[PDB]
This record gives sequence, structure tokens and C-alpha cells, in this order.
Amino acid sequence: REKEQFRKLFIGGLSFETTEESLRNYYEQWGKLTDCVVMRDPASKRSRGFGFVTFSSMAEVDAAMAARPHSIDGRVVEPKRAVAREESGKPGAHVTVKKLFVGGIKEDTEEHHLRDYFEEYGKIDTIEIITDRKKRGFGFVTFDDHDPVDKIVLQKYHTINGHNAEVRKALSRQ
RNA sequence: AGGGACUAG
Repeated sequence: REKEQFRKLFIGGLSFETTEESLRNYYEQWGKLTDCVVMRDPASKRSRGFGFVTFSSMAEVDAAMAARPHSIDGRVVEPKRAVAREESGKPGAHVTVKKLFVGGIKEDTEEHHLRDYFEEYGKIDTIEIITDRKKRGFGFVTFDDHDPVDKIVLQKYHTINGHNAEVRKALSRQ
């Protein structure tokens, strides 16, 4: 079975009334859950206003996300790909951004190479190879929704054109 | 932005 991190959504903006049961119920209309949880405060056991749900496959998750917005107990919720514990610390972890930095591509990799690979994740605005003078070995890609990026950065390394290529949410300066 | 879970630290 696929890694959990690739099958899991963070669900923010929940009602303090929302239970696992109704969370579990609403997200089952796109597949089988293997885990469900409204995070609660240790002492009080009051909701923290977000939870997690885990589907059996990535295909299920995508459909869930194709079917936005979501609404549970009168609140529009904020489903997001679950960012790993490992990661949840640095800037640009929960930055919900639409641009993506792409590195480790070397001089033999072209603007079309990047479309080929990334068009699959969602629709694109723009691509940018970087050079001065031949080619610095990195570039940028810009999607219409944040979710392509979010899906992309669940995996640090993407194999593109014979290279172990590294992806990162694009930060300003900085 | 992590409660449980866990065959790559």
C-alpha cells in the first residue's frame, strides 16, 4: 500500500461541533478511509478546529480534491494535502503557493521537458529555465491552483530527464 | 499542522 503521506488530507476550519463520525461520513463519498481524526485538546478534549483523513489510495484523494469546495456541519472546510511532521517547522511548509522551484536539472534539460512532466499535476501559466552567458541547472513553474504544488512537494525528489530533480515551493526573496 | 499508525535512521 502507498505511503500514508501521499494518501492523507489535513482538514482545517472545522466546526468545534464536528466529530470524527461526520467527518468520516462526508469523506467516504469519495472512497474508503483507513484513518480519521478530529484533533482535540489533551485536557479539555475540545476541538482544535482541524482534523485529518486518510484514503486507501491517492486516486481517492484526488477525487476528493477535484470535488471542492467541501462543507461539513455548515462550515466550508479547508482540505489540504498533509504536510509531513519532518517538514512542519521551516518557512514555506504551509505557505499555500502556486509557484514551484525546480533544481538539479543540469544543462541538458529544456523548458519543454518541464511541461511534459508537470502538465500532469495541473494546468500551467508559465515555465522559466535559468541561465546567463549556458544553463544554471534550475527553474520555475507556475500553476492555476495551489494544489498541484502541494501534491508535488509531498515528494522532495522528482525524476525528470535522467536527473534526481529537487522541488521546493517558490519563496519571494525571501 | 499530527492524535493513532509505522520494514530507512
